Amino acid sequence: EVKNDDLELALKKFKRVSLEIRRLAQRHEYHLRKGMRLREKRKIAQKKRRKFR
Amino acid sequence: SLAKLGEMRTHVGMVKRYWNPKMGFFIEPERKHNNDHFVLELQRQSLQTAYNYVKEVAQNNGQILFVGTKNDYVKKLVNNIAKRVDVAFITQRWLGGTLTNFKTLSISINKLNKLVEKQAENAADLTKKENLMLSREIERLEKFFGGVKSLKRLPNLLIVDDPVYEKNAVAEANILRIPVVALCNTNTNPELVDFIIPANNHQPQSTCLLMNLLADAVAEAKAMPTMFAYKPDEEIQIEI
Amino acid sequence: FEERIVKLKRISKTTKGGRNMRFSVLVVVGNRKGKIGYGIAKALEVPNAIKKAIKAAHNSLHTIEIHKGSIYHEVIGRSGASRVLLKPAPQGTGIIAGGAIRAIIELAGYSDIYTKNLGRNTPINMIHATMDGILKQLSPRRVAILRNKNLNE
Amino acid sequence: ITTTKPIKAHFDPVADLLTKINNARKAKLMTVTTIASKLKIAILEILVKEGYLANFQVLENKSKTKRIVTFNLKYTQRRIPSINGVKQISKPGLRIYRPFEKLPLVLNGLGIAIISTSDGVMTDKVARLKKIGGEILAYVW
Amino acid sequence: QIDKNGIIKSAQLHDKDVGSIQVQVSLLTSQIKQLTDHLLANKKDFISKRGLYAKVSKRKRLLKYLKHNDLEAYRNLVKTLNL
Amino acid sequence: MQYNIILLVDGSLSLEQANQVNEKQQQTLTNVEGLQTEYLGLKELAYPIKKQLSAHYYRWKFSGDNQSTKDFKRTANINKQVLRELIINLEREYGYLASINPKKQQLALQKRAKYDEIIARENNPENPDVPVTSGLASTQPRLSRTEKAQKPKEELWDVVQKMGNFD
Amino acid sequence: YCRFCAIGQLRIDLIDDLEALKRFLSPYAKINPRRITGNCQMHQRHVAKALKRARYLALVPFVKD
RNA sequence: UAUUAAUCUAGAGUGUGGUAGGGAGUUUUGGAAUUUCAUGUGGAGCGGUGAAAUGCGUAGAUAUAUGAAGGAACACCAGUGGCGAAGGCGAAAACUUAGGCCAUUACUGACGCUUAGGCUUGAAAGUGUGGGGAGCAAAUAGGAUUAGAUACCCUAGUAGUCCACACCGUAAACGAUAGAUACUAGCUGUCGGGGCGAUCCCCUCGGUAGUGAAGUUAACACAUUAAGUAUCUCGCCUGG
Repeated sequence: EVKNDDLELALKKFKRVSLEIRRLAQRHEYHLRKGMRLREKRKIAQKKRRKFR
Repeated sequence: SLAKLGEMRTHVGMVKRYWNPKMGFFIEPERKHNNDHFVLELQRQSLQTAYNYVKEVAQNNGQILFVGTKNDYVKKLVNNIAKRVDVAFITQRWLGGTLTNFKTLSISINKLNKLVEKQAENAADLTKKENLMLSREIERLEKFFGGVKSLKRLPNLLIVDDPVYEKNAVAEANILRIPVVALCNTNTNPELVDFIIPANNHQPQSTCLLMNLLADAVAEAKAMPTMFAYKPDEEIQIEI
Repeated sequence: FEERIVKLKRISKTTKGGRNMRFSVLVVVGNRKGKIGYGIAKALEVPNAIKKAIKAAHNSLHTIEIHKGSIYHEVIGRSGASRVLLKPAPQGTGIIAGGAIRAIIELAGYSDIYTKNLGRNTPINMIHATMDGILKQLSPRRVAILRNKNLNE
Repeated sequence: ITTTKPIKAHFDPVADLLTKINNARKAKLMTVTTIASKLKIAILEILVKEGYLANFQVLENKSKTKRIVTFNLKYTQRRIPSINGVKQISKPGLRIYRPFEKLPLVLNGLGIAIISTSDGVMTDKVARLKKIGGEILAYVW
Repeated sequence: QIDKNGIIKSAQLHDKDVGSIQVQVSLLTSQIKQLTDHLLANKKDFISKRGLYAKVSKRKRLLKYLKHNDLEAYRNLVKTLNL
Repeated sequence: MQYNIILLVDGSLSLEQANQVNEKQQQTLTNVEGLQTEYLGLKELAYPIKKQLSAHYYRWKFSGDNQSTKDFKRTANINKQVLRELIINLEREYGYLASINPKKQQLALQKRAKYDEIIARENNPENPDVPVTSGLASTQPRLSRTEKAQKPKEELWDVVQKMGNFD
Repeated sequence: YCRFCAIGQLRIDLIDDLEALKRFLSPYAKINPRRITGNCQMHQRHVAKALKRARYLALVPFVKD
């Protein structure tokens, strides 16, 4: 994930990218299950269909 | 004439994809562009039935109400109804029970009138904070009783601008034995009103016409000049 | 307008300290002319709850037809899963029923009836089920007129 | 009356009749369709003769093999349907056969029973009079 | 590879009959052989094992009917896989 | 059985070795043929895929017997000159509808939509208009006619009037 | 904004409509969900398979731009 | 009620045209990333929770960057989901390919469905054999809050987890909803088919879901896939 815009604007655009990577890769330090993975996929689908629509 | 095709300039149209099976009778099914269109002939026949029934009720000399609970359009319509024929009417909040429960509301409106009479008789006999509280209470009673304060007796017949918009009115009318006249919409249900008329409130061409003709029925019943119900196309009161 | 009571339910709602006792009552109103009306209400004490239930019941009065004044067709009434079965008793076998069932049957103007209450013994749903069972019966005239065949046989 | 589409066969035809009629009165429908048997056409005709349901049309496509029937439900001027809920008596696995001595009268002389005794569909009164008993098919009152 | 049309035009009884009980049982037997090769190649195919049982016992039902109703209708059908 | 093959050659090497890869893969397909020899030039590979960071893209679309796939994949993976050997068949699911000429309007209007940046178009890439004629061709026909008729029945008109009169 | 029912090709494979497949692909080498693409989802799931193939084919990086 | 004969299919299903899906199993490949190995550097920390601690570490640990071996599963794509006999399936691909979907007029022509008997599968754990322990982790070892504590947590680590023959043939096997047949709105929203159009906003019929009419239920709540409507069948609950 490269971000090259300016001296500081590159990091301003990289803020969202870093947030996305942190939220995506945070699930490799605790217990999880594949059925629960599909469960949480459905849950986030419902969340984005109700709030983000 | 009486809900003639011309009088409804363009009253067809409603929200996208909301229609009951037995509302497929008075309102044709979903359009290619997702619009429930209100038919004209069935509107005319239903309004003819409602017109004759309200005419014979007025011959019976019962008490009626023209409901203007809606913000501006129907409120102005019922104001015109009242200025054309003198009749008790409700424009503010139709309370959740004012016909099945009206005893403690009769005493409430009597307290209101008595307090106004006393204030007319009174001229600053107390501290002004108590007068401020007096006006406070008067306006508190007005903001709930502002619609229902002109009738001292239960109505023998009532009209409705929308069956879902007047749930309290239709509920209190079904508690009693008075028939209901309403302007049903395709999102409403037709198993609730004693006189189902496919008149749109979103499209004003139907509701304005029906309010004017309901006024005119009791106007001609009272032997006074009649404004509408004989014109091929009445006043175009299209709301913006 | 007898406004006869059938059962009072001892109830209490928990609140911030103590328990508010607002025991409910259920009454049946009739005027010896076949009029029937059931009403359930509640208040702090007995008289207020009784008066409220009386008003609620008398607000709607219903009369049922009498022909061969038993439940001339076997029928079981359920209101909230309470079995109350009424079956035709001949006019010379004598009335055999339960107390609440006897009250409901005799208030309607009927005669000897073959009744049977089942399962639960909570009188509120007993009265509701008995009312539903007795009031859902159709008259011979009803089918005689609704059907094209005028003869009722 | 051309169907323009053939209906799908049920597990049993009398239960198809019951389901179609009950869902028609439940969905506020006035026309019902069912298979066409000599027994079933006879039962529909005898139901019509006793004022329970309206006109019936037997529809044959190219042979008696593919035959159905579409019948309207009776609706009195009071908007009350004459069909108070049809029921079957000749139930698959619950085939109840009553002799002439065991022919009953429906809810104490209010309803009509359909009895095919020995030659065809017969109403309750004629079945008692004909001193012949047999199968009881359906109950409509 | 399902043998969709090939097995159907073979055992026809009449001029135009693409659903003949004979051709239904022929299709069922062809699919049973194919799904048996499937099962021996794939021992852990549970869905296909269930489908194979369904097909084979429906073939048994169809054979029972074809013997029950008309002799000639299964006089030309004696090729059912056995032994 | 429909078949596609995508070949990726070893690294950023010259197109001559890409043609050598073509020749090598020619003999791998024993008798099932129909392939078309096309090249997509040199395209980079973003992440290290097997050992390389770029390749030359080739596609061969044959059809026929489906047994000449496993051997192709193994001989192309064993050979160092190929890094991707991919073969596509029915497990890839797509459309080949017999009635595709009614979609030519879509063919023209999406290319118009992809060229919506010109002023000469009024239709947006997502524009609600409902232009379909709603053809069905979805009725199972049957020829039948009535045989009996008895007891005509009628009812009142469907406008409820409570008590019918209040005079 | 569909790109395969709109184009009417109806034929999805590896390399014949790659730009149409990438129309649902963000520059971040990630595909937008159904709630963002809003298409018939036959073509969107075909995009899913085709671009996961592309990641396997190293057309677009796994975790990179 | 059951049988007899055949044409009609209209459910059993079948044909032609199309057809979505991570179905399943078997097979093929790949490395983003970690560990070992290779190059190094570097100074005093790393490891981590509730505060920390066990533990690794001056011999070079943690870190720092890629590369061969290794094996796990394959960020987004992922759907008010699809498929799937519930069970379960998400890098990609192939073989068999089950079943989902309509246009299904056409087609043997009642053949049918449940189904105790029986057959199969039913996650995963664990475990007999052959592997890796790279990574994880039951058991295990330590520190730690509980009055201890085996229980929260953290660190490591054997079988095992992962693969194949597989076994236990058990579940929170959940839609806590047995199947098959015929029918029942609307609407909310995901999907398939045919049809015809730019795609959504088009129709029809279905798969998986919901609010909700009639209908049903003890209410919550089912509601087109019923717990409905009726049928058919099997099994079970007649108190803990």
